[PDB]
Amino acid sequence: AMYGYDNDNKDFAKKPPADATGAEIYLQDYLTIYTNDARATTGTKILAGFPPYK
Amino acid sequence: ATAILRPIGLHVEKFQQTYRKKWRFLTSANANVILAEAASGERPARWALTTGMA
Repeated sequence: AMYGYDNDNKDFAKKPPADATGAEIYLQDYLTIYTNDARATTGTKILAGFPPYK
Repeated sequence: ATAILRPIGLHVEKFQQTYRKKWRFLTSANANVILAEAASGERPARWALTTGMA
């Protein structure tokens, strides 16, 4: 998306170079917190939940 | 020695004119899109990137 395709590529018309146009680039990668899933755990369990990441 | 005649040169008349106009223009905000332009005569095939500045 930033730098476009090669001039010989068939998909060249799809994504114009953002470095040339100055357009925006939609960001799609976001943060995700994790915690253990104790539903299938056998024996002792950790039931702490999510940490207060805020 | 009094001078009855002097080198006054030619009778050249110079005119100056000025022209003023005020225009109001409306320009649309075109998107930056890659367009394919086919080869024709001396013109080779080329990719075209439109821009919104009129």
